[PDB]
Amino acid sequence: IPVIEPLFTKVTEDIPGAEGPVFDKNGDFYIVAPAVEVNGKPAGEILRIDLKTGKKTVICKPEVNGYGGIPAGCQCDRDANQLFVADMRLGLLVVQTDGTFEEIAKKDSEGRRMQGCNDCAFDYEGNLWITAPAGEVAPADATASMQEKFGSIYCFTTDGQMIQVDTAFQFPNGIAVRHMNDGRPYQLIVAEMPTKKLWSYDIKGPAKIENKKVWGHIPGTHEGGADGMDFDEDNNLLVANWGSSHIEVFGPDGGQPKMRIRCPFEKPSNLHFKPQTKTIFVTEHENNAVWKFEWQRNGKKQYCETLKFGIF
Ligand SMILES: [Ca+2]
Ligand SMILES: [Ca+2]
Repeated sequence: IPVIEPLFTKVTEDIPGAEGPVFDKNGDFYIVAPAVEVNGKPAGEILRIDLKTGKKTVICKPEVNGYGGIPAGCQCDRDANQLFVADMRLGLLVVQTDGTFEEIAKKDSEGRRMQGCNDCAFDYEGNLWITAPAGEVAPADATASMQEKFGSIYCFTTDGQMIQVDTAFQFPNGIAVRHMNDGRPYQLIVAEMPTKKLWSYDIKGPAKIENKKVWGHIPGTHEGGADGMDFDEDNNLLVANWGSSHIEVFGPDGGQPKMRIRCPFEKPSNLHFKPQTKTIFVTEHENNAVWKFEWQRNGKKQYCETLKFGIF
């Protein structure tokens, strides 16, 4: 399998569990620090990063009724200046870039308590697909599906429905949506980390997925596996393979990686393209820092880069 070794540039450091890299509508860059603890208790942070100097600014340190959050994944909203954040202890949060947040739901559409979330991906219709590898959200005792298969997948619809679309995953982590050129979402890809598998489903509509199947194989027997993911403009899927020192590159048909990107670190956790560029920012857990490198092409547009009214 061909391997490329692009030059990586250090962006910022000292971000415990560095994750959820994202750009908002204004081009500001943010990352989350899920591993931050205070007195041994969860105290995760959402940070804004100065791309020029690496300066970090805490925009939110979410906590609900005495329980600190573990923000782990992010998605930019197209119609407002807010971030949708997958939180391992609090579930799904909507964070205002100015310093406030709201808990989207304490229970799903079936009245069950929410499970802690890890990452999420907006499809072009505004629906949010979320991975939830953790057990019930706080105040329930923390637990993870690294061994047991109780991790779930949710879809928070544009009409406010928090639907659990599937479950029984062994630590679902990264997630992505493939779209047709007319903007129609038609495939959901879910990473099941420890099993070294990428799963796919045909998307038939909001919160409607079918034809589940194993779509791709993540190289290695190391502890870890597929973490965060994103598509480039040619719909190649780039996947951080935590513990492998590489970011895997899958073609539109999945299977085995078509190429691998060697990283100057062993634990890439996530990645995100800078809008209108080939620059990819990567978060990693070896040094708890953020880096950047140049890919072969621009990234697939994120939901907040799309046209609300279409092409005039
Ligand atoms: Ca993740
Ligand atoms: Ca991303």
